[PDB]
Amino acid sequence: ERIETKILELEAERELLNPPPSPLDKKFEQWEEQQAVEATLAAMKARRS
Amino acid sequence: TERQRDAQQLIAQRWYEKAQAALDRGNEQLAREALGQRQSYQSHTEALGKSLGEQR
Amino acid sequence: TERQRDAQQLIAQRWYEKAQAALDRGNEQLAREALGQRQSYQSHTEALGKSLGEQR
Amino acid sequence: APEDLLERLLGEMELELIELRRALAQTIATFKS
Amino acid sequence: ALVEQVRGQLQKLERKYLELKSQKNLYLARLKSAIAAQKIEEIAGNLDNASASSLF
Amino acid sequence: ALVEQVRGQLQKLERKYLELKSQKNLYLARLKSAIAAQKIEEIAGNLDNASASSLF
Repeated sequence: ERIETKILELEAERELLNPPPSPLDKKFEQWEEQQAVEATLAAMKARRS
Repeated sequence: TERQRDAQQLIAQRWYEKAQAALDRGNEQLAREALGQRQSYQSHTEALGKSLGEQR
Repeated sequence: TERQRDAQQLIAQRWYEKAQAALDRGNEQLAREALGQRQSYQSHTEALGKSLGEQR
Repeated sequence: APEDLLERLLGEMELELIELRRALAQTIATFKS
Repeated sequence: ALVEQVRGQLQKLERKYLELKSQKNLYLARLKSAIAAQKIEEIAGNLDNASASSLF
Repeated sequence: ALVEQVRGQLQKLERKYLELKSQKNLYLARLKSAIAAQKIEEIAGNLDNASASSLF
């Protein structure tokens, strides 16, 4: 318990010193990532067909 | 820096060149995953190319 | 001071350049939120530009 | 000379910022527990 | 009866003791946050406040 | 009865002793991992962080 508490202390600092990207960016990249694969793959299915 | 950019695109190129056969024969699922791996290298490739130009 | 102003507009420019695709395909809601984020950088950009001129 | 105060005051502010910086993690630490 | 009832007191008391300890740090952390934040704005008021800004 | 019961205590106690030893290294390893990872990002924050990057 006392040891594991210190683990959280170090863990809590990383997010503070390295603020996690907001949940905004996650959906945009995921939203964009599907188009990146699909748009690129759209050519894949088109170039071969 | 120039060499690394060329090497990274080749890795994606091999995946892309390989992906041609993976998509071939109708086995789309193999191609689906393969291109997803490529995007990781593509993002790195773009960053270096911008760095090369400004260094000029 | 000049460098910071250029950097901030680029951040908004990437959002604006990205916002072109976000608004694309009819997904307005994504564009709606994106431009709201831009205004925060736009306000900062204007303040610096005024500071640059007076410093001249 | 007020000029030296300007630099010194911010230095004291920086210590408080890190002091507050560390304090926030403590609140986060107990939250996880 | 005495040994049973006395244990119940100890059993109940120990649970309360750790409960207070949990709130001990919570209130201490909040106090420090305000204490640190209390002075910084005071310096800004003594530094930037247009009334008698030592800075400008 | 005394020799039988006392052995049971020893039989049970020994099993617990090694059980704690198994978790001894597990928690020690995790602590070291965070400790090593704690400083490296602090250097990066002191080195790269755009606020007061000593590097750039």
